Amino acid sequence: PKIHYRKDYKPSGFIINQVTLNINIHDQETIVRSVLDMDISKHNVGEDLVFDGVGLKINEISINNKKLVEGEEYTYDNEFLTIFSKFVPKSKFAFSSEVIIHPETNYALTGLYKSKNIIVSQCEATGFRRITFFIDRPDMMAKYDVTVTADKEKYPVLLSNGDKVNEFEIPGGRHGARFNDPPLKPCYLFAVVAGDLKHLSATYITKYTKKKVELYVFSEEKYVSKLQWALECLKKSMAFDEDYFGLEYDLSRLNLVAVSDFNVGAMENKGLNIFNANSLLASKKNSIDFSYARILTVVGHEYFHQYTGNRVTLRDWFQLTLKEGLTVHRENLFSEEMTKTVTTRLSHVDLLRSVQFLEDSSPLSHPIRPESYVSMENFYTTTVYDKGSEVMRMYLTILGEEYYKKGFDIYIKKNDGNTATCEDFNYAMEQAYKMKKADNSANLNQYLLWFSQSGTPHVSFKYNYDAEKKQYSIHVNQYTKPDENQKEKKPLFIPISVGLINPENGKEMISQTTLELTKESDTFVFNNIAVKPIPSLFRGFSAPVYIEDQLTDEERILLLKYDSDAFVRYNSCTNIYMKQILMNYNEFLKAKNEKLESFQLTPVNAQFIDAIKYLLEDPHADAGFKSYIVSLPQDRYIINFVSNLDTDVLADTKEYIYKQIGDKLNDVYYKMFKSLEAKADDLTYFNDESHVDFDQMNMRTLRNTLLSLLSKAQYPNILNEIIEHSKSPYPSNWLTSLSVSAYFDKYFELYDKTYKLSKDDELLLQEWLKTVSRSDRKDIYEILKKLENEVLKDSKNPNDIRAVYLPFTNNLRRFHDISGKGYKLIAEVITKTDKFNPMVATQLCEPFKLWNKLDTKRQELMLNEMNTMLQEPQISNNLKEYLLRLTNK
Ligand SMILES: O=C(CNc1ccccc1)N[C@@H](C(=O)NO)c1ccc(-c2cc(F)c(F)c(F)c2)cc1
Ligand SMILES: [Mg+2]
Ligand SMILES: [Mg+2]
Ligand SMILES: [Mg+2]
Ligand SMILES: [Mg+2]
Ligand SMILES: [Mg+2]
Ligand SMILES: [Zn+2]
Repeated sequence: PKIHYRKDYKPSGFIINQVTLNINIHDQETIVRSVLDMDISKHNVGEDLVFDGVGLKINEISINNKKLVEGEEYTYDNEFLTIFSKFVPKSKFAFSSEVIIHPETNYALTGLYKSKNIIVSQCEATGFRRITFFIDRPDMMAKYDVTVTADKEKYPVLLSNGDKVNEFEIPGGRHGARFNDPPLKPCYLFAVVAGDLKHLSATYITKYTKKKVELYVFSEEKYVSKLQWALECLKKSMAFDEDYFGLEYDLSRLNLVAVSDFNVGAMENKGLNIFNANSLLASKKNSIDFSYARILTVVGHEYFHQYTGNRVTLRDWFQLTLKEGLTVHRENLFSEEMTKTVTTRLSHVDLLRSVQFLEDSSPLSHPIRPESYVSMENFYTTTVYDKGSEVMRMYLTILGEEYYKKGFDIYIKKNDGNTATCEDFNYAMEQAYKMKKADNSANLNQYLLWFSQSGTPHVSFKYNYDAEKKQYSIHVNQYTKPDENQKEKKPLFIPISVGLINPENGKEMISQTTLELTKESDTFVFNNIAVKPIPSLFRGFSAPVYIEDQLTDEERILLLKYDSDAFVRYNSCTNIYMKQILMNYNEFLKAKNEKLESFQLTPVNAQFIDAIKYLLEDPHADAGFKSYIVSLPQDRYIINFVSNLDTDVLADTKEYIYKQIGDKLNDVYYKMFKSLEAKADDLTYFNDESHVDFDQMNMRTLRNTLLSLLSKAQYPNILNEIIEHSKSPYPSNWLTSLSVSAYFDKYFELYDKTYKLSKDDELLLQEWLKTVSRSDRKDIYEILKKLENEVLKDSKNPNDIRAVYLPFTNNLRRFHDISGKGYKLIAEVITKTDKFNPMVATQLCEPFKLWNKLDTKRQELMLNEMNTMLQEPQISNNLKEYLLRLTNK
């Protein structure tokens, strides 16, 4: 079990200058011939030449056209090809090889594989070595000349990186295409695609050089009608990079390709971006609303990599957050600008503070630049991506837009065409910082701790107001809990975007202000503050921290109603809910523990309920924001605040709070559900795939949230509304009708109706599976067995498996059944999946990430299943390493 250490980075003793590939796809095998034009680097010390090569069948290998002989001159152990140094030339030489691989049976979806009838590659991070021999690491930059051949009837469309420079016929019904890609690239950005693909295309003219760029979007023929939105999103992405960052695409063509079988969302292979079909394809008749934001963000994300990852690439994999954190940040800026809805930023914060905060307080906790790894497939985490994105966003908060753009351009201009490290980016930001502060003594050395220190900081506040002096003080403290990565945690550079709200009229009392907290504690004083303010803290969620605002619920209500910042309003609401949840949770827990025959629960604050009503009834307030305020915080957010969390007690706590609020507001909810119908379900543009209205989609979100609240409440005759909702043309609506009908005897009638609506579109059927999996059904285990027998079967498609099982694992009452039967079920699925796709097997482990935060009985139950999976003799490297880390072995 080889551990790679960040501090051990050393350049290779070799250079690979040119790659010339011939990939010949046949019925039962694929033959890969490769010539590498190589050289000896200045770091060489006479070592053996060792290539990565995993699962390759060697036909021959040669150096300078002399066939090498196994045993005497090289050894191969299915992982490394070692050429003994006595046979390695001392000057420029050619290494060639012919190997056989088998994409048809490559169900792990790394390297070269078959997805339905498409041959497709996935090489990030270390998958190129499953295609041919290489020094498979991103600092080995080379030129590529790639020829693909295949049966012409089965595979008429051939694609790789670069320019297609030849197309030719081959005897026996075959054909070939040659692709030359002269710019240097790392091998993880290599890609090849072969299939019977159909496309949409357009021409984009760049903003400054006025270059014509051909844009192509590809899918299997059945789904070509679902490509239109992706093409629009690509045009939008190109314009945003031009408009915000001044960056234009440099190549003549950009291809996007959807495949059905994909481990993640999409991949930024140079000029040949490859997508999970669920993140590229949509139509209004066959997709839920969520698909439209997903395609926009994933198309944008892969496009933004062309600069932040492709043109400026990574020195080594420890720098992953340099391209992923920065590209997620660029993707989020883009998405916020395109949607023009406050819920876009709120949705990102919601994900961070539930999923990523849980990870950062789990045994898996790591900084955004870890110190070591064993599995590279396990290295791709919400910490590296989403905390990384918040760390890259804090630079923008600190610098402001003008100086951020200046620093970002310094980064691009200095590193374009080269590998880079996190320090290179911090250095570029620091030059901007010196400019903004007007002294070359300023530095961002402390900022680097955001890359090395794991765990979530806690920031807490105390206040003081002197009415006679008109002087206001904010006392701030920061603290990070020690963990396995640092025994002593250092103070970070924390930017705190702040406003001060006048509680009498709701107005801003100071200009835009970002406090720079760089010590364990500091006191920030404001003069000429005419009345005691309510502070608006961490506007926009300006640092990835636990905020302890120390405000009363009365103060939080005033911010919720009258503050200018969407996040602080949403967070104030969140904090009111959390105070209520923790109180009622403890009251329910004590009654359970003490076996009480009677007890009292503290009711929900009536003025809070009044404020929710006030906002809901405001016709000028945002429908998406409204949907957030009527929803309790996510379970995975709540769990960060409770030790030994009893999931039944939490389910009872949530049920009480929702019933308390609904008992007061259900008539408001119903009136709104009806009044929103006309605008929410407007069909004017239903047959225009280019017309996407994020505000309208947010009104549907609000309607479907309200319908869920009313159905759980058994609001009088709400089943009539449910049935009518099932007839809506919009899948978001008619799939909602299935889930909310769970509380009625019509559930299985709607189950069958929506199945019939879904079964003939692959992606819609997966959305149907998720809806079933998520259904609040007491017979959910029996239902899951029915899905297994009738729909899922032995599919190896990750989208199918994830759709059936992951939503169910969020069922607080049923997945965490005290028998442990839910833990048993998902562990059986993980073990079964691990036989053919270890990466996806580790994704299915997600519900176990909180195991040591549950009550002691459920801890034991989860740990038992995890130890059972660890005892499987055939466990993958991925799954073993993951579960060993997660269980603190
Ligand atoms: O789709 C997404 C969504 N985010 C996300 C996914 C997973 C974890 C954390 C964040 N993220 C992609 C990206 O960043 N695209 O730009 C991405 C992610 C992973 C690999 C990859 C694939 C493999 F098959 C591997 F074996 C491997 F090691 C890595 C490729 C692309
Ligand atoms: Mg093999
Ligand atoms: Mg323009
Ligand atoms: Mg995203
Ligand atoms: Mg299928
Ligand atoms: Mg540990
Ligand atoms: Zn990415």
